[PDB]
Formats: sequence, structure tokens, C-alpha cells
Amino acid sequence: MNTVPFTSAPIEVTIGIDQYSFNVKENQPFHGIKDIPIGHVHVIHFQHADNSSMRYGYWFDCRMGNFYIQYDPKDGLYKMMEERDGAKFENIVHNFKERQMMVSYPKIDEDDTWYNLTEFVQMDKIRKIVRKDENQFSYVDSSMTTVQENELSDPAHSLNYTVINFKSREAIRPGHEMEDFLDKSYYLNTVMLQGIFKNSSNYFGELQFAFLNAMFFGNYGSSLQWHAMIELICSSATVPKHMLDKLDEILYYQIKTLPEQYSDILLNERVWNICLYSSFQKNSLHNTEKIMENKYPELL
Amino acid sequence: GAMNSSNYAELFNNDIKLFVDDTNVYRVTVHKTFEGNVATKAINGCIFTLNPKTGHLFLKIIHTSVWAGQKRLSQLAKWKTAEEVSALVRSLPKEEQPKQIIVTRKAMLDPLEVHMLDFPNIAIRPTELRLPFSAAMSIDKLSDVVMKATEPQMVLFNIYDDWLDRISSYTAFSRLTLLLRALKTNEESAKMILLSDPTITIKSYHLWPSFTDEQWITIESQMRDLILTEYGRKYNV
Ligand SMILES: Cc1cn[nH]c(=O)c1
Repeated sequence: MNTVPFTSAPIEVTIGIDQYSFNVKENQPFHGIKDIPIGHVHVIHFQHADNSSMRYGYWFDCRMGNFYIQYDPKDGLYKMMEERDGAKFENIVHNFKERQMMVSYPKIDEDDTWYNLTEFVQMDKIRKIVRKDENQFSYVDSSMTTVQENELSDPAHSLNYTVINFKSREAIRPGHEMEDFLDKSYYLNTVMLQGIFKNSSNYFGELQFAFLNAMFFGNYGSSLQWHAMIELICSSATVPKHMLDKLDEILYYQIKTLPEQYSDILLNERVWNICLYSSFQKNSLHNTEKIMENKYPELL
Repeated sequence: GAMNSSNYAELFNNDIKLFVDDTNVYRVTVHKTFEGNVATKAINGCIFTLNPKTGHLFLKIIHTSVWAGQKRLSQLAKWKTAEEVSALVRSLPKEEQPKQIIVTRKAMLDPLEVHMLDFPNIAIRPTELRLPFSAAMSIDKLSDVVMKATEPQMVLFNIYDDWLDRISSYTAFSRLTLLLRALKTNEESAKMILLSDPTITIKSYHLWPSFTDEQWITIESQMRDLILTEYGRKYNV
């Protein structure tokens, strides 16, 4: 069980860790989060009390280094940093653990939610979508744009998701215009899976990462990407059986975790109605269709 | 974006553009089978591709053999239309290729866009105008060439005959759409009007009769009266 210690909490802030969150008051003696489950990526995120503008946070994996948060009063945000002195980090964390200044990652033993939302998410892939190679952790916020959004404007601050465009030469073989537009199997299986992602696990990892950035930061371009990656599978007539069964599980837990009140801005009516009721895969997403119909019947 | 009454004069500027109408591509007659079910039999169709500035009509005849063994023909018809329009564009010299293509029906937007991916600088536009190009098959010489075709074929026409020698494109297009609207709302009456005087003939190399300026004013008035009348005969006014 690893730890993200905090130097201090000089400004009032709502702190998120994965799907949990807690409020910290201005200058409250808060010094971090302990008992973080090893083996998954995690995200630690922030929403300032005085400016709900800009949710932001850091994707990290405690196996990759010792990370701590310190507020920067010049740039005005909580920054993640890596401690290279491992003896200093141990002594600092222990000091804080003994003074009971840390909150405990509040995981219920039976609860597989985070695993199910991050099953295929790897830090190495995150760091290729979020390019800042001098750090082992990745910053994301509400306002960062995707490479595809910027094509339709700071390149260093972009989310480099795989570009998916159903009306592009990449998606449409010359001489197969109708076939490839109406059945995207070529584009899914040959161009994207075999060509770009190499395997379905990397595809699903990017899909899950895009969903989490949409949910935790309201990042609009991430939501676009999540929906595009779902629609490309649902609009393919030929999808491996194991991918369809896994997608149903992936989506079920995404829909299950979504705040009931954010479904008006996080879910795209056209995509979901097409996927569940018209597409080739309308009959292959039984768990997702059942939770969607019981939780969000208005959208449909 | 879309083409409407506000940007109407754009049709007659010097940017090459084409209207595409697919309403006569897939044509059928519905009939009963011996067992009392219903079946369709296809007849030859056509793509109606028109330069509104010059009158040049690119009439691509769609022979019934193109449907043989195919499913979802009304869907296929839109993609076949887009395949043929794209082939036409590719066949034209660069300086003759359109800058814009306006489809009369919005369901042609995605098929045409996809077939024209290679031409990113040709704009594919819909229109809010209700154009009467479905009535193209009420023009006897166009109907004749479509029904006689025994194989796929392209035939080239000028739908304005020689009108541009005397009138502008704007006026020629207005005349064409009045004639077609009339033929569409009451084909019998429209054709009665156009031929009633036997001294006025259709030249072998023309589609419409050889009316003088004054006789075209009379004809155009009679077509308006017809359209208004049908509008009353319809709604009772
Ligand atoms: C909280 C913390 C941890 N490690 N090194 C630091 O300087 C500060």
C-alpha cells in the first residue's frame, strides 16, 4: 500500500482520488492519501473552492516512483512532483502516518469498481497520449484539447488520442465506399486494431482513459473520443466475440459509475441509441443496454 | 452551407457548379404476383446532373441490369449515384471540374461526400429549394433515351436549347423550373400547352419548342395559371 503525501493544503479544495473525493479546508492540516492499492493506475484531481473552473489532476502509478503534491502559489495549483531521495520520502511519510494526517484510500473489499474502469489502462500508454517525458505522471485538465480538435492550439498541451474519422480516406477503401461506410469492420480490424493499436487491449485502454478524463475533468474532447471508439465497434459487422463481451463489461461499469446528474452532458444521445438499437451490435451489449434502460431511460 | 432563396444568384456566377438529382435513378412498377403478393419490376433510370449556368446536362442512364441480384436497392441507388458523379468529375479536365456540387436530396450528402474524398476542395452542399427536377422524365426526348437504353450510357444535352443566345442564365433557369414544375403538377395540361400550336416545332437538336420571345411570354403565363389552378384544384380555393 503506497502513499501520495502532501506538503500542505494552503487553499480550500475538493480533492479526488479515483472515484472518491473529499473536501479540504483552507490551511487544514491535510498531508495526503495513504493505502493506495498497488497494481492499478490512479488519478488524483482537484477542484478549487473559489474557482470551479479548471478541474485538473495527475495520472500516476506508485510502482514508478515516489510522488508528492505541493501547492505552488505562483502558478496557483497543486502540483505533483517526484521525490528522488527515497530516505527523505520514507521519513516524511512515516512522520505524517504517525501524526494521522492522511486520509485512507477508502476501498471496500468487495468493490472491484476501479479495477473494472482501468482494466486495460497502462501508464506507458497514458504518457504517449499525454506527452511530457520528463515526468513519470501525467497532468490533464478540463480545457486541454485533442489532436483531432486542433485540426478542425498549443501542441505541447494536447491529448494525443488516436484520430478516428468515419469520412476520411483512412476509413474508406477506394472502391469500397458504400461497404466501408456502412460496415466499419475494415477500419476497426485492419486499420485500427492490427495497424495502429496492435491489439484490443490497447484499444480498450485508450477508450477507458478517454472515459475517465471525460468523467473526472469534464474534458469535452475525451468524451468525443470515448463515443467515437464505441461507435466504431458497434458499427462493425465483424467483431471478435471476446471483444464484444468485454466491451459490454467495460461500458456497464462506466455507465454504472457516471454521476446520475452528468448524463445530460456526458452521454451522446445519437451514439447510444444507434449503438443499442440500430447498429450491428444492437443485440451484443446486454448488460450495458439493461443498465442504460433502467438508469437513463430518458436519453433513449 | 445550404443553398436557399437568399443565396440564389450564386448559381449563375462564374464558379463551376452542378446540381445532382437522384429521384429518377431507381424506378419501379409495383404489381401483384400470381399468388396475390406484391412485387416490383425495375425500369431504366437516370442521374440528372446539371450545370445551371450553361445548361449542360450530363444524363447518366441507369440500366436495370445494375440492380440484378442486389439488395436494399433504394439505399444502393444513392451510392450508385455518388459513384457515377464521382466518375464523371474524374473524367473531366481539371479546369472543367466543379467547385461545388449541390444535391437536391439530403440523403445524397454522405454518399457523395465519401465518394469525393479525393476531391477535398469540391464542396458538397444541400439545398432548401424544392426543385422540380424529378419531372425530367416528362421531357419526351429524355424519357425516350432512358427507356430505349440496353446498357449503361451517358448522354449529353443542353437543357436550355439555344435560350442563352437571347436571355441570361438566371432567366433560363427560371423558365426551366417553371416548365418542370408545371409538368410535375399536371403533366397532361403542361404538355397540351407546349404543343397546342402545330406551327411551332421542336428542332431535331432541341428539347423544347422553338418559341419566339413573345410566344415564350404567353407560354410562361399559361404555365403559371396551370400551377396556380392545380394549387386550387388541390386545396380547393
Ligand atoms: C511531501 C513531500 C514528500 N517528499 N518530498 C518532499 O519534499 C515533500
